[PDB]
Parts: sequence; C-alpha cells; structure tokens
Amino acid sequence: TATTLFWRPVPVHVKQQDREDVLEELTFRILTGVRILRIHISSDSDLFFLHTLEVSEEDFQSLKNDQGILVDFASFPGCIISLLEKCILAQPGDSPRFQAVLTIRGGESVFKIVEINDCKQLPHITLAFRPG
Amino acid sequence: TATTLFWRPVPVHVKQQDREDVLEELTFRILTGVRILRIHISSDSDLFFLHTLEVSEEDFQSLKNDQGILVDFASFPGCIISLLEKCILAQPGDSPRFQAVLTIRGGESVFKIVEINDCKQLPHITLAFRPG
Repeated sequence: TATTLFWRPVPVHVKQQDREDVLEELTFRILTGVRILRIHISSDSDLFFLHTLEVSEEDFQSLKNDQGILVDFASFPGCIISLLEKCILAQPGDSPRFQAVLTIRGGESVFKIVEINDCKQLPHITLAFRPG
Repeated sequence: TATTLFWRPVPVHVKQQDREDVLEELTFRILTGVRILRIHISSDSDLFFLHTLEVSEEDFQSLKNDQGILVDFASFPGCIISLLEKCILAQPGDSPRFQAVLTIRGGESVFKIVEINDCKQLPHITLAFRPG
C-alpha cells in the first residue's frame, strides 16, 4: 500500500540569499501511498540537506487550479517525473532547455522546473518544500 | 522606413461574455517602423471586427519584465510570428497543441497564445489590444 516511483539524481540550480548560485546533483525520491504523494530531495554528500513535500488529494485541487494542471492526482507524479527527466537530459547549448531550480528560504523552499527557449522562460511546475 | 512582417490568417478562439465560444480565422498584420511594433487583427468577413496593438521600445521593457521575454525589441516580432505559425499548423489531436485566444472586454481585448500538453496549459505570450 505504498510505492517508490522515482529515486534518481537530478541537476538542480540551488539559490539562496547570501550565497553564490550553484548547480548540485540532488537525489529525488518520489513515493505514493494511502492517497498521498511524498517527494524527498537530498544530497549524497550533505546529510543535513533535506527537503520534503507531502501532498494529499485535497491539497492537489489547490495546486491543480493555480498552475493549469490538466491531469488527475493519480497521473500527477508522472508529470513531475517527465519534467525531471528533461532536466537530467538537458545539455549545454540545448534549446529548449529544461532546468530545475530550488530557492532556499527560511523554513521553506520553492522548487520549480522551467523551460528556456530562444524567446522566453516558462514555468512548468512550482512546488513548496520544507526542511526535513 | 516601415515594413510588413506578416499578413496571414490565424485560427483564433474568440471569447466574449454573453456569447458562445467560437473559432474564427482572423487576419493578422504585423508592421514595424520608425521604433514601433504594430499588430492588427481583422476579419475577412466582418468589416467592424478590428483590434490593434502598438508597442514602443519603452512599452516593451514593461512587457519584457512581466512575461519572461528573453529577446530584444528587434527580435520580438519573430517570437510572435513563430508562435502564430504553431497555432496555424496545429491539428486536431496534436499534443502539444498551440492555440490562440482572443478575449473580448469593453474597449480592450487580451490576446494570448497557449501551449496545451498532456499535463498543463502554458501561456507563451499575452498582449493587450484595443478596438480599431
């Protein structure tokens, strides 16, 4: 009555005030179970770099209305996974390029996946994480 | 010291309160000259369906900051034209599909081009037009 859908490294542009922007390989673990969706971001080299998201079906309706999400809750993790794969596969010089960004705030972070083409940067998903 | 860059029909989903949604072939004429950008939307069958946008270099900096536009003013019309072409070429069943939408308000309209994929609707450009 629970399953891991994804457990892989992803290149993430980490942004934190008072620090230089860096690109880090961060591990994402996506779990579903009884319905909830849980995502953990960790670092294979920093035991205390830990960020978690937990979304219930209810919370999802909110997300769904704000970001033009067109799928149901059951299919949402697949949307996230397809975006993360585009981030993993992006190469220098690519256009369009998908990039993952994690902005660190006090007690909360914002994870987004954006598409950068020759004309515009477009957000595809934006999600709130908390430490731990 | 002036030039037409585009003069072609585009399929547009026209939305107006108190009317049913319709899909119309509307003619777009894009002009540049001395710098300004002018766009006219018309209908080959309704002499009084007329909407115009005029953008100066100054107005563009505003647009540029709000919608993540990554090009300079000189290259902006090409961005619009590339989006309009995707709308023209979209076929039933396509995914992703680009669609053009014109929402009619009192004395102003909003033109947008959106991308619809299996997961999300994404706006690529949003522009204000006025009658005439």
